[PDB]
Parts: sequence; C-alpha cells; structure tokens
Amino acid sequence: MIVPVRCFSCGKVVGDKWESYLNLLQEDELDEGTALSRLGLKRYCCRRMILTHVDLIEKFLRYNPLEK
Amino acid sequence: VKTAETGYMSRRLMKSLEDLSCQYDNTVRTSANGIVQFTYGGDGLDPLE
Amino acid sequence: TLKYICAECSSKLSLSRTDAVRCKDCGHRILLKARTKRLVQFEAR
Amino acid sequence: DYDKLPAGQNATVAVMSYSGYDIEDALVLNKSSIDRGFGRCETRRKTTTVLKRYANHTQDIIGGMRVDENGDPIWQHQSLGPDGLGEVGMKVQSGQIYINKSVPTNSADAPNPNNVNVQTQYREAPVIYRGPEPSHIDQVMMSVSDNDQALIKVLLRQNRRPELGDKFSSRHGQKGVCGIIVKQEDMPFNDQGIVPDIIMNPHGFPSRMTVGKMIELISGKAGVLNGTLEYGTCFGGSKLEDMSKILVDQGFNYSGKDMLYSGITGECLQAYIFFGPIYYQKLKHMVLDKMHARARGPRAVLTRQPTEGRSRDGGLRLGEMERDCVIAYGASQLLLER
Amino acid sequence: PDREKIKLLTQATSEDGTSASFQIVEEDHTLGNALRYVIMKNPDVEFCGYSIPHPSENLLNIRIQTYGETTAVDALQKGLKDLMDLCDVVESKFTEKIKSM
Amino acid sequence: EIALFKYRKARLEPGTAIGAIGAQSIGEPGTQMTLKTFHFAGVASMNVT
Amino acid sequence: MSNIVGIEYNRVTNTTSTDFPGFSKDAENEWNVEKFKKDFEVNISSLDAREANFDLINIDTSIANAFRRIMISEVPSVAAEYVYFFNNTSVIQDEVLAHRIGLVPLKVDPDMLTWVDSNLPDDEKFTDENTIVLSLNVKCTRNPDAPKGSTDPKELYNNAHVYARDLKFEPQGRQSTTFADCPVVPADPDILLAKLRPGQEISLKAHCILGIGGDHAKFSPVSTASYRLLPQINILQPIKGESARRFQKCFPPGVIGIDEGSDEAYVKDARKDTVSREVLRYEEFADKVKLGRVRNHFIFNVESAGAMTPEEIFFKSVRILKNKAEYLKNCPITQ
Amino acid sequence: GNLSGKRVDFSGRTVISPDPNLSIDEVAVPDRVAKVLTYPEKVTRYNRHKLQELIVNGPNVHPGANYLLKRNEDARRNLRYGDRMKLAKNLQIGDVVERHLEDGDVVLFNRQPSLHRLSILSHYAKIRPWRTFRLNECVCTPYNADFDGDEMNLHVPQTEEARAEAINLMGVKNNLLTPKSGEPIIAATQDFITGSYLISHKDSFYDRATLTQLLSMMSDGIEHFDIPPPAIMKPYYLWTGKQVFSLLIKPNHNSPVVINLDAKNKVFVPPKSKSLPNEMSQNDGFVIIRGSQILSGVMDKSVLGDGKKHSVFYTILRDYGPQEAANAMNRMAKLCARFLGNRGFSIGINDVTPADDLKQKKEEL
Ligand SMILES: [Mg+2]
Ligand SMILES: [Zn+2]
Ligand SMILES: [Zn+2]
Repeated sequence: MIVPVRCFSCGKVVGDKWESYLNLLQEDELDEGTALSRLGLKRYCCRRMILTHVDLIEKFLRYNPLEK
Repeated sequence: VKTAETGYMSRRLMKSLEDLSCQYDNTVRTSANGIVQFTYGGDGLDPLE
Repeated sequence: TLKYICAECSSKLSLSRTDAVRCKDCGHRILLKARTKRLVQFEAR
Repeated sequence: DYDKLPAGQNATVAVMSYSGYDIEDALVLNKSSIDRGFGRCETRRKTTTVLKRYANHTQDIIGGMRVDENGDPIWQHQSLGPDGLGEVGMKVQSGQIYINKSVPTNSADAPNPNNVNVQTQYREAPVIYRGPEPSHIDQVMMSVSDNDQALIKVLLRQNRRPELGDKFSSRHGQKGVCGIIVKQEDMPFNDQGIVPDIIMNPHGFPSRMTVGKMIELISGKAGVLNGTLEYGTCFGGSKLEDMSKILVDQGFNYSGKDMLYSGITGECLQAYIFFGPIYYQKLKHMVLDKMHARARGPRAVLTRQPTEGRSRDGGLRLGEMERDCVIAYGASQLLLER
Repeated sequence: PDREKIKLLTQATSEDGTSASFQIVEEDHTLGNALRYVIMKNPDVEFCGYSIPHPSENLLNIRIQTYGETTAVDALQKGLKDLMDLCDVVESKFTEKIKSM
Repeated sequence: EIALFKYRKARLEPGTAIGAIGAQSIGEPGTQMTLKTFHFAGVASMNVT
Repeated sequence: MSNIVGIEYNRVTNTTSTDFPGFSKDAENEWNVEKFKKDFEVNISSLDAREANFDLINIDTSIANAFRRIMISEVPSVAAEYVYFFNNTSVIQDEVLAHRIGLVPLKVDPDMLTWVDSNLPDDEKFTDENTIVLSLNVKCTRNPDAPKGSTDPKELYNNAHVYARDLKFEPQGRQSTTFADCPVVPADPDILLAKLRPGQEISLKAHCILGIGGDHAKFSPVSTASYRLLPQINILQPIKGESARRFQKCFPPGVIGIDEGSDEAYVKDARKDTVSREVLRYEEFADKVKLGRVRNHFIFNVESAGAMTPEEIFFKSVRILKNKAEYLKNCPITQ
Repeated sequence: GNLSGKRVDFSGRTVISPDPNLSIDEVAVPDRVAKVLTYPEKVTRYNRHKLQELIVNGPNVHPGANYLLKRNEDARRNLRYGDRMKLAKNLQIGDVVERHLEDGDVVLFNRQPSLHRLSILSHYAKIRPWRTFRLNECVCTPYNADFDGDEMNLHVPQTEEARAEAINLMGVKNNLLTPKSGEPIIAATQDFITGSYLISHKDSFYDRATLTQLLSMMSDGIEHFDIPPPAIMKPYYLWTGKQVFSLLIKPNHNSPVVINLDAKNKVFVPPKSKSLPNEMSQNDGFVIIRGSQILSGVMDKSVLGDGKKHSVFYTILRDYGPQEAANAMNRMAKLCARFLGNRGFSIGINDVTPADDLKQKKEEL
C-alpha cells in the first residue's frame, strides 16, 4: 500500500527513498538497478523493498468517501 | 477416496473380535463363556512382550 | 451529534427520529456515520 | 493482472535446520521482523440487522443513552452514541453492545388494529459482541431497502499479527505452521548483515522433489541485484546458466550457498547454507478462530468463528473409532467416565 | 540486595564444593557464552557449561565442575571478576584510538 | 536367570483384551493400500487380487 | 588448533577457537590479563556520523559476539509508544498509521530520560523527565491555482503528502529549557507516512518513552551491527601467464594484482574479498591457491539508525557488558 | 449410519506445534484453555492448605478455581459474583472445588482419524504461552502427525479412578511398542536421525571447549557427568563423536545402564567377503555396543529410533525399565535440536546438479 518505514530483516530506514526513486525513474532516465544503486542501498536486502513494491494507495484514493 | 474408507474394514472386523479375553485359567473365551481357543497362539505367549 | 454522511455528495446532514431517511441535496438512499470526536488510545507496538 | 493485486510477501530464507522447532512442516519466524510489519493482516466482518414493520402498525425502534450515578455511560454502553448505534473509531471488547435493538413485546401475533394505547411496551434484544480479542468499529450504514424497511449494516475490523499457529505457503505447495518466533540476535547473519526472515527445514525437499523452488532463489537473488524482476514461466523463463553468471560477478556464489556466521555462538557454520529470497504468502486458518473448548452445558465457552463451509470434522465428540481404541487398553473405568 | 538473581539448585550439587550448578534469572546467551569462555581458561575446571532449558522464559542454568581444592562457588567468582578485567582492557584501548586517531 | 526372566514375563497376562488387539492389528495396515498390481505368474499371464 | 582456517569447496574446518589450558599436555594460554593487554589492539578504518568501521585483533569469537548481540537489544533508545488519535478520516487505518509513527527514528540523547515504572496508574507514569511528546496536525486543502492539466497529486493539492518533518515536538511539563539547546527531530524528515485528499485530516499526539531493542524492534539504536573475519589467499606454486589473468577475472578486481611490466601475480588489498570460493571448481587451480580467513581478526561494521553516533554505541556496549558482570558477583547465592 | 455420535464434556480442539524441549510424556497446554477445563477436587486433610489459596486467587488468576460445590449441596457456587475470600475460610471437609488445569495433571490426547490404539495416548499437562497444543516429535509418529496446520483433541478425566487408568496402562511411557508386531513405533524421528549421523560420523573430533557444551545442552545444565579419557592424546587431546552417545546412555556411575547389543544399520557394504568380523566394512556399518560404549557404527534410523527389534531404546526398555528409556529419548531429543542448529545443514541447487559426466553416461546408455 505504502512503502514501509523500515526494512524487515535488518532494520534500515528505506521509507525515505521512494519519492526519490520515482523521480529517478521518470526524469534522468536510468534502469532500475543503477538508479537504485546510486540512491543508497547496497545489499540485496533493503533493495527488495524498493524494487518489488506495489503502490495501492494511489488506486485507493480514487474512491474517496469525501466531497470530490 | 481413501478418507471415505478410512475405517470401514477395521470397524466391521471389530464386531466379532471384540469380547474375547484371556481368563485366569490361560484360556481365551467369549462373553457367554463359549471357549474359542485353549491357549493363545498355541503357546500362550504375549506378542507385545 | 453530527449523525449522517451521504455516500455521493458527502453532505453533512442530521435529522431527528422518523424523518424520511434520504438526502436533501441529491436523494441518495444510504447514509454513513462520521468518526467520533472522542479520544481513542492505541499502542505503537 | 496479478502483479497489480498481489497476495503475499517476499521474505528472505535460510534453508537450514535451526532450533529444533522445525521438524516436519514447521517454519520458524523472526521477532524484530514481524515487529516491522511482516505478515500483518486485518479481518473485517459484517453484522446486519433489519427493523421489521409488524402487522398491527408498529415498529422495533433503536435507542439508548442510559446512565447510572455519574457513569457516563455504563461499562456495557461505552461504545454507543446518542442514537444507539456504534460510532466510528471506538473499540469493542466482550459483552458491550454495539447495536442496541428493542422490539415490541405485544406485537408477536396479529391483534388486528385498534386505537387503544398498547404501544408503550418494548422488550429489548440487542446484539452483543463476543470474542477472544477486541475489535474496532469503522463503518456503520443505514439503508431504506425495497419495502420501506430500515436496515443497519455495521463493519468490525480487527488487526492481527503472525503468531504460533498461523500457516504459510511457499508458492510450490510447501505449506507449514509457525513453530517459534525467534529473536533477531539469533539467526546467523551472512557477514554483510542480512538476518533471515523465515528459516526452512532442508528435509522437505527429497520426499517432495520440488527442485524448481531451488531455482526460485537463484533466479530471485540474482534478480534483485541488477534491478530486474525475472520470469519463471513454464517451459521456459530464465535459464539457470546465465542467472548464475549475473550472480557470480557481483561477488556471490554461483549456486547461492553463502557462509553464515552463527548467532548464539559467533563462530562459523561448518556447512555452506543456501540463502536467498522466496515469495511467501499468508493463508487463512489462523489459530485465533480455531481454538475451541467446552466445560459443561450447551453454548460452549470458547466458541470459534462460524465459518465451516462443508468442513465438519467431527468436533468435540467421541466416535466409535475412538471407542474401539480404549477397549484395546482394557480401561473399563474410563468408558463410564467419558 | 537481590536474592532471586542467582540461585543454587538442591538436587544437583555434590558435597564439599566440587560439581555445583547455578540458576540465573533474566539472562540470554550473551553472558552465558562470555562466562563459559572465561571459566574454561581456568586450569582447575573440567566442566563449565550453560544451557537455556526453554526459550519462552528468562532462565539460564550453568554448571561448574572442578578438579580439586577449588569450590565451584569460587571458580564462578574468579571467572566473573576476569570478565570485568577484559572489559577494562577493551574500552581503554578503544578510547585512545578515538582520541589520538 | 536372564532367559527365565524374559520367558516368564513373556506370557499372555489374564484379563488382556487380545481379541480387540488382533482386530486393530489387521485393519490398520489395510488403510494404506495403494494399487500395486502383482501376479502369481510369469510375463503378465494372470491378474490376481 | 591448527591456525588460520581452511575454506573448502564443500565445508569449512577449524571452527572452534580452543585456546584454553587443557587442549594439550602443556597448560598453555591461561587468563593472564597482562598478556591480553599486550596482544589485543584496535585499528580504525573510517568514522562517519552514522557509520563506523573498525578492527579488533587477537580476541575470541565469544566475547566479540557478545558485543554484537547487545548492541541490538541492551543498548536503549527512544521511540514513539502511545499514539492518541483525533478525527482520523484518511484511508490509512489508525493501527497501521500508529505502527509507522513508532518506526521513525528520533534524534535525541537517551541519557536525558528515565525508565517508566509500570506499576503506577495511567496519569502518573508519564512525567517531565520521562516522556517526549510529538504532535501531527495536517488538513488537506484543494489548491485554487490549479495548473492546465491534472498531472500529479504533488500539484493541485495543498500538503497531500505528510512527512516526518510535520511531527512537532512539544515542550512538556516544567523542564522546557533542557531540550532548548537540542530539540528533538526525526533522523530523516522525508518519511512518507500518509497520503491525503481534500476533506481529510490527521490530528494526533504521540508519547515517546525509553526502551530496549529486545522488547520491540523500534527501540534498536543500530540498523546494521555486524562483523566479518579477515579473508586470506595463500597462493603457492606461483605460475604466471595467461592463466594468471584468468585468475584475476574471477575475483573482485581490487583484491589480487598482476604485476605490470614484471613477474608473476600477487595479493594486494585482501580486505575487499567477499569469499565465494569461485576458484575451487576449475581443476586448473587445485594445488595452487588456498582460501581461508583468520579467526582472531574482526572487522566490526556498524550503521546506526540516526539517534546517536556509532562510536558511542560500541563504548556503551562494552560498558553494559561490564555492568552485568559486576552486578552478578555482588549478589548472594541463595540455596 | 455408524457415525461419531456422543458429545463429551470437558474437551478442547486446537492445532499442534513442534516442541522437543518437552518430555515425551507431556503435552504443553496453553493458559487460555487451561482456565475453563476444570478438574473436580474434593478437599481433605492433605489439600486444605492449597485449596484455600486456590479459592482466594480466583477464576482469572491461573492457579485458581471457577466453581465450588458444598457438602450439603447448597448450590454450585461460582467464584465470580461476590462471595470473596471469607468463602475460602470455612471450607468444610466434603466440599468439591473445580480447580484449573495445572502442571502435572493427567490428560488424554487424541487425533480424530483414530486408526489403532496408539492414536489416543495420555500425557501430563504443562501451562505455557501461545494458544497451541504443542508436543514432542518422538511422540508424533504414533499419531501420524505431519503437522502442516492439523488439529487435535484433548480430554480431561473428571474422576479419581479413570485418571489412574489413563496414566498407568494407557500413558506414553507404558506404550513404547506397537502391539501389531512388537516393534517400537514411538521413538526418535527425522531431524533426530541426521543430528545423530553427524555427531557419530568418523570425521568428528571434539574438544573441551565443545564437548562440555555438548554434554550441557543434552541435560539442560543439571546432571553430573564423568568425562572419559580421550581417544586421542599427547599431540592433541581430542574426543571422538562416538564418545558422546557412549556418554548419554550412561552419564556417571550412579546410573546402572549397561547396554550390550550389536546389529547392522542401513545401507551396508561387505568388508572383504573374507574378514569374519562383520564390522570391517568400507563404510562405518556394523554397530558394536559393549557396556554402554559404542565401539563402531553410526546412529541412523535402524540403530537409533523407529524400526526393528535391535534399537537402542528397545534394549534400554527391556533391560532397565521404561523411565530410563524415556530419559534417554528426552536427552537425545534436546541434544540434537541444539546441536544441528549450530553445526549447519543445507541442500541448495549445488547438491542436485550432475557434474558433466552423468550427462555423458545418460546420453550413452
Ligand atoms: Mg497434514
Ligand atoms: Zn537489510
Ligand atoms: Zn446526498
């Protein structure tokens, strides 16, 4: 739904590296491996958090029970 | 299909081989004292021990 | 007490007992209840 | 479009024997990994009532807000608002009421309508929440269904964390219950510092012959590194030859065997241990809605949630197959007791 | 003065010193292994071993068994003062390397 | 002494329910029959149950 | 027993440290504090504000595993404990949103707090020197100067993305001057906690106490605290040529070296080796290379969460592992 | 139409979990179901001191009670609505309380597809955390347990005479054999075999930094051991791996356990077809035990655990009673679980790949 704050295994804070990841995907066009490498994460743990993650809250907020 | 027949043979075989016990004279009989076998297995030995 | 919320226009309305449950703005037939204004306690573990 | 709505978690798995609570079909779990959000779920259940219009021109009204000597309100009533319905955000533990329903006690049969004053009688009969752990009220909804009849639908959500008794699959049929939640200072730590998330017994492989699961780690561990989600499709996918080439020039083993430094003793482990990520998934069939017990009398005190669905596996009974087992012991005084 | 932190089990200790056992509450593998290594470096000790009997508790059973003329209530005290000396050696070397660089 | 002690304890004790034991010792291996077609013959000459 | 260890293609030997008086006939290697003071020393590779890398030689795996084990739990830190909600009308549930406020790291010294006594009532456990209070209050509003096209929720929405910077610390109780020099902030304020839409509002208040990492993961002061033994490549039968360049392309590039205009290969900077024993399956390199790792050397690597400097965590861990040893020798042994 | 039928009071049904830190005659019961499953105890001269505190603790504190029955049958007085600690002060000598299920109480334990008489055993209780009926794995083979989220039933007897028959002629320690053939059916299992093959392998040589820990992990601390002189001396003081199983059978001089069996294990190689002793094999093979001392052979499924008449625990059972065999099974079951997690054992993709010669012989043949 949202990116987790800490990674599950060791506990590195990876919640602050999702908007920068999306900014590196669209503009400054790179593949996901190098753009995820020059962002922080070195191990393949804590790299799995940003690589394999679905963003369901952007699809949930289209069904707002508020005014709209 | 084995779960439908998980106990059908052992329950039916349990009907006759139920009230057979060894008495205090080393003879196995039925409930109506009709004797079925004079010594168990021909020698009277416990297969557990 | 702020008891009703429409499911289409989301208009805050509140009617008394036996007052023809519907919306006075659009006419939607189902109504939701707002979150309460009291304090609720949770544990961050 | 399963990749848009997935159901499961990418864990990291050390396939090794550890702590002895993993003998057959049993996984061990990591504390300080399920504390950081691994395997959290929520259960949402619907409770619906209808307010019937009886024959002799009367209704069954909802109401409440009763107090007694500065208790505002009483313990059984502190989840209800002034209307008589449960408000959004509160918690509901045991016998507290979340819908206060009252029916008329004289309008059971049909006394064809007279104008005499008989409508000042209401026998209350609310719904009462019961369960091991408390819940929360998130939605309550009013409806005016087809024949002008009031309808109340309330939803109750409950947050759950993985514990001993909750079962997990492995996307290959390697289902198994949870054995123990192990501390994070345990679980050997592969010098870079990746503590395993779920440790799996390596004896489940020869009796079941799921070697394609072994290709899930090699094509998974070498899929995380160069940022590409791999393909494990049938009669094809990623070849095993060029996925161990991606994994060998990153500084790892070609076969996924990493050397672990042990957790409770600090020394090395005398065999190389196959490590890497596996997509796990949490099922139904938790222990919180299967613990069922009974002391004496009807309406048993530990009642599970009523979701059987053509799965009547006897229950709290003593069948004739179990009667035949105690005859072979010869215990005659247990027959009369049970 | 706490009297529940460490105990001495009844039907495990032999007479007059040698072959004793101890029970420590609120303890994990850390001080168990750290105390098993120091007592093993005593030349008057055969058998020094710890164990956690059940993981959902906070207990540690250690057993100390000696050769002679050294009671196991004294080899525990000797093997625990030396761990303080080790911690005094470690933090003094680490402080001067942060200081001098 | 060991031989006479192991033979004396090996006798079937009185009051044993050995009829009920012999019914469960047969029906319980009966509930694990996979197919396994065999033959009391040569090159598939007969199909025996 | 038979030092620096052997890395085999299917196993690894020489695991046990075994330096006690009773391994052999001669009673070698007693305790001898003056010998351990001479043998043990510490090197330091680098020191950052949130990362430390250093080396310990001539020390057992046991009492250096102990430091790694109680860097995680027994060193205390602060985190959000009790979250009180008002009017949470967003899409995220208030158990999920309370679980994410507990997992942000706080940048304050945990020596300024006292442990909570769990026997007092609910209005007496939390006092001035015990509790750090945070407050989140964000209401989303539609931006009236909308652009020519609906592109992203960053534009055309006022503060639709909340962050960790919106957790405002409140000066509580009476001592509002002790934290006036160093007010507590999160260690990284760009943590996306929630997403909002106009009409939604989050207003809460969080109480933060002190705890150890063994009770819950959120009090762990260090993200990654680990070590590695120093690898070593003993290369005998020194043959050169085209096979020496194939010997280089297996390894990581900066761990052995071909000599430029001179004789055969050698080993330079063996510290950077991640041992994968990839030269033990060729049958060309069978009696010409010997992998191993020295058992007495340790390369401690610590990356903290952001609460404190990683050179403080090791000193505090040595102090904690000392203090539980003198606490035990001053207790009476009750039969 | 011969279905289940009867409905029995004081029973539960919960999933099962692994626990080899528990004895083979015990099943750990959680404190959430050991609060409604009561046991009726009559007060007498020898329980008045305990039952007063048991009534005072109440129904919510676990060492407590839920109901009370008077001697002259006033009513069935529940301990929830009034009638506080003064009610524990009278306690007439014929009163019947209904205490909680406590440690050491006889309880019978069942799995619903009951095939034979080893499907309903009887255990001792032990009060624990999280809500599952966890049990040992030496005892899961007669239940045919393959855990994977399976449920089991639990019944408590409600009288003093049926409780004595569950623990004497129906309990676990008195049912170490199946009656179908006399072979042991309830013995060592899966991870307790491969944890015994790796200790008793010939390439295992231990040391006092390891052997002492091995002896301490099998008897959780408290047990007096007599360390034998080592099999290797003056170069390096080294103890072999067969001196660990030689020691857990007979720890010290106080145990009378002398075991003198010898039989061949699983897959076996003839020595030279000329060497008259059967234990000169190419592998380890034939096992010699003379006076609780293993001279040769590994501890696999045939020698150790479920199988034929030549097991080790079968010999301890026939020679030195059932309690000593139960103690040895507990000792090995909590040795192997601690050792195999700290040695290391994995399979991987490397141990299944043919090494380019089988790919030639498969194309050829
Ligand atoms: Mg199963
Ligand atoms: Zn990580
Ligand atoms: Zn409306």
